[PDB]
Amino acid sequence: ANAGQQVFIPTQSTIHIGGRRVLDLIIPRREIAPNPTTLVAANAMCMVRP
Amino acid sequence: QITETNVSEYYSNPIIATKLSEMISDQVKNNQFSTWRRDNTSLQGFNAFD
Amino acid sequence: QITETNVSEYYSNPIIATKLSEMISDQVKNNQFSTWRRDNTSLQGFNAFD
Amino acid sequence: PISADFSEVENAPSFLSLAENTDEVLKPYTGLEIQTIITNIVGDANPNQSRIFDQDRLRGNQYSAGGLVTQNAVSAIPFTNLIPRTIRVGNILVNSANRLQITETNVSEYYSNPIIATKLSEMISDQVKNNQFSTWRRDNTSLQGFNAFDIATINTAILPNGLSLESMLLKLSLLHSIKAMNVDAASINRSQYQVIDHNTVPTIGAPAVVGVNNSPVFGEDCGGNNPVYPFGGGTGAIAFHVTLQTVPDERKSYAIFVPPAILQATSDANEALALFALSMSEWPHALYTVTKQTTDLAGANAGQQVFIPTQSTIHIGGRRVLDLIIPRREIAPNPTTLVAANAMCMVRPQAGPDATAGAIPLAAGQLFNMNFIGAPAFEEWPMTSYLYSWAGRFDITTIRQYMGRLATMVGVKDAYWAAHELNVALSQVAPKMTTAAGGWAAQAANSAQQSDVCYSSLLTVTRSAANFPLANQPAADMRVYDTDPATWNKVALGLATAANLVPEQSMDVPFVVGDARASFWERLQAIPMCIAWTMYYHSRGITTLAWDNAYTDNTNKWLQKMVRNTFSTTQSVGTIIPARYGKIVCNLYKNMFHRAPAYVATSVGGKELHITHFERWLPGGTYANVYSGAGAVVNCFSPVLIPDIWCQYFTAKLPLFAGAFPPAQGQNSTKGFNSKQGLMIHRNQNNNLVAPYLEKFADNSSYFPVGQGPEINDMATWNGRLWMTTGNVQYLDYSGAAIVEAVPPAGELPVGKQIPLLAGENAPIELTNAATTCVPRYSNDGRRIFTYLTTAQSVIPVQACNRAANLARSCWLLSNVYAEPALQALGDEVEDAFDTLTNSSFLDVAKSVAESAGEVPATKALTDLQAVDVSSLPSTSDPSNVLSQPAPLMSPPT
Repeated sequence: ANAGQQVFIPTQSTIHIGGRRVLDLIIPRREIAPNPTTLVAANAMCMVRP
Repeated sequence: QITETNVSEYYSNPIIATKLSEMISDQVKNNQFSTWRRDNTSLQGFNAFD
Repeated sequence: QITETNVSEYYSNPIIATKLSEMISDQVKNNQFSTWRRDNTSLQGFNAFD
Repeated sequence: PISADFSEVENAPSFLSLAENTDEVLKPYTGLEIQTIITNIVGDANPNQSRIFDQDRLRGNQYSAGGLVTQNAVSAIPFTNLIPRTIRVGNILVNSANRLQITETNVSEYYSNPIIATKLSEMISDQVKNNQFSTWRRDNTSLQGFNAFDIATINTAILPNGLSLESMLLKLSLLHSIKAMNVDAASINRSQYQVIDHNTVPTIGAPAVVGVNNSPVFGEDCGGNNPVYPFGGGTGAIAFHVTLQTVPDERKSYAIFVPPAILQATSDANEALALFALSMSEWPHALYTVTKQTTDLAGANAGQQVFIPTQSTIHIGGRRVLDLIIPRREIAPNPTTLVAANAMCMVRPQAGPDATAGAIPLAAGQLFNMNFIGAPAFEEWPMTSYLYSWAGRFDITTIRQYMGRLATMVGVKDAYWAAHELNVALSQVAPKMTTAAGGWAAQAANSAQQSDVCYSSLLTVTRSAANFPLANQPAADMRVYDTDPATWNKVALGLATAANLVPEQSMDVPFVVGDARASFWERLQAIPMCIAWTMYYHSRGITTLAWDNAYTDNTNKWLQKMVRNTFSTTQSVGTIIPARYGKIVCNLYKNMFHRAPAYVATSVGGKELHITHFERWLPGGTYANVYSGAGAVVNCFSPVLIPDIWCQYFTAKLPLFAGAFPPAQGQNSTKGFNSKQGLMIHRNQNNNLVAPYLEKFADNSSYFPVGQGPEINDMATWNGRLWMTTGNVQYLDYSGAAIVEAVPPAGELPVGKQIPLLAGENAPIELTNAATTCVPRYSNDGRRIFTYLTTAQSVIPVQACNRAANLARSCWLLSNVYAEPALQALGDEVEDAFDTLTNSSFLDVAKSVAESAGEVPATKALTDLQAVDVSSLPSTSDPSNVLSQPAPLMSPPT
């Protein structure tokens, strides 16, 4: 008689592990070049742009 | 509901150095300046000084 | 009038590596930075990183 | 065989001797054993030249008990698959009053022959690992027109079970069995149209027409031109993808690749695609119909009758929607634009030559609008309508070539043959018997009793209780294997292999798959199955009402066991296990026909076991019972389906209690067993009831002790048949009281179905077309049942047991012959001159491909040379091995 969407919270979503808060990730570069100094020289440089 | 965990350090199975890292440290010992030049990079995409 | 064709992959007679490509992969293994410098090129006319 | 003298029946094998395990190898039952006996065709003949339209009966001379001979006497072939939806009534053809039959399957995963990854997969993993040294995202791993990112994800996380292919092959075989009706009328039996409608006559000149959704009554058309699934009532969905990326996230895991190796014919390949799509969606997608011209028994009134094939009503559950991932014509970057895509699809799908209405209407021949990244909108079609359009275009000869290429990818011989065995087992069907004194009877036209029918296993077929589409699912009748899309994707691309999956030649496809004679041949393959199940149920005396309530009853512990053990409801180590007493019926088959049933393996912890169709039935159904002449049901007999002449003329060897009564020869006629055999007569307080020589335990069990039931004993059963075959038996308690089970009007026995006669035929006489062996012994409430005669009626038969008198009987005048097997291969084939001109080359190229599964000319020794760091290649640190079952070892404790 009474259809509707209904909400459920997964148990996996509630477990707490790790918790490291801040992170710095280093990425591969497309070309054999010295470390970038201008902004465009930086953005064009990396293997993938996040 | 909530769950928690005590994450712990893993000292079991300590690592072994590759012959690559061995020769690198040898080059640091004998002070081989050329190997970590400013614009040298691997095909991996990371520069040699790192 | 018209004609067509099913082009197919040719797996017969698989290729062998030259000693040149062998030593190149050895240089990639042992991480020889100098061999693929930024401005190195062959007399063929193609640069080394390629 | 028929017996010539009483010496032969007296020396016949005991039942236990025929039920023993047999260890020898044996050939498949092709159904040609029965063909050379009931037909002109001994040896080969062209189906056109033979007129097997008239080869549809058992014929012969009969001898009467009174000494007369009836020449050209006849008997119908009991089985069929066609269901009339318009019955002749009062010479005038009219709509059916009765609802259609239905069937259900329990599809599921089970362990099959153990599976192992191929060399091609190792090369792929090494390509990835070597690719990891360079900051280039590159497409070395592409194969057969598929994206490099797809081959990578098809190369991951293999499933231990194995691969089956069985449900696929079922759907194909059912389809073939239906399209085989489409051939000319000269080579389908006349009888096949008149097993259920005995008042109609088919016309030879015009072929039958196979349509879809045409039925007049009970909503049988599934929306007609606008279609829906007959069972679920829904509509499917189907979508074609160049690459897996365009598949919505809700269903990227269920996607199936469509390998390029099919579609290699210059024959329309857009149809082969449709027949790949049909063999993996839910079945039936629509109710097929067979319309045939027929006429009145006087020949006077003519019309078009409508029929439903039994193959078209059996439900193999599965997948409403499909993503079909098509091969790319030219190796290339993924088609970000449309024109790059369509001009590069190896085939561009389009609807078949038929229009459809409703939402998403489809004009004939309409083209699918390809899916690619950045497209303005997603596109799909209802699949019931997409399949509705090609439904008129399949035919036997194209299924043969389709399966011929399919055989080149995966071996399909033995698997298909087993699927065909399931086909015959679930589709061939026969009407319930009528009791009478004489040789023929049939139920009143357009009655519920006229249309009630049973399987070769003596289980009744269930009916629908409401108009289609059905709102609610029926119980499963039998359980089959399922075909995983995941390991299908792995196997089609050469990435995985198993001992059952070794590739075969296109010539290995079994003969039934091509021929127009196939309908007749399926019709003949179901008889030995009933002979096996009949000897099984008749070895013990248990009545129909007693089987009917057995699974649950608490009156007797033995009966519950006796039923629980005949169905397949057990497991171990994650796999199906065969029914315990199905093996008896299997042995019984092998020993009587000297032929082996088709089987498939199940791996119990790496140990293969054979399952046959005898072992995979499921509980729930009512058992087969005869009707009175007035239509009242009769419970008292053991289950029966066919006249015993079928059981006894077509077996190489037979059980003793079931042999034919010997011909009169001078003084001798028939005879009975006595106390010299270990038997003894039953008597009670009444002085006017006499029962035959029976077992000595019969004296001490008005009720069977709990934990115990009647035991096999051929001779007492023989005597029970002698009491029954007199015209005036009485079915009663130890005391002479009435049993609870419904009993026939006095002196009547079940008798075979009537069909119209041809000129020169005669009807069967007396008990020449009756069942006789169904001798009740175990009552529903635990009592014995005794066959009694009054004293004066009792005197001649008892002396016949004492070998001092003779009892008259009727018989067929037929001699015995049983052929050595017609063919070893399971496939027909003949050398042409060119086959001999080009022999050796084929012989070794064949073997060079059979070993070549998952091989490429490049070997690891070559591709090592190109590698950067050979020691770190996974093929080095992980030589590949066959996965163990139920699962491979993980996390060993060092």
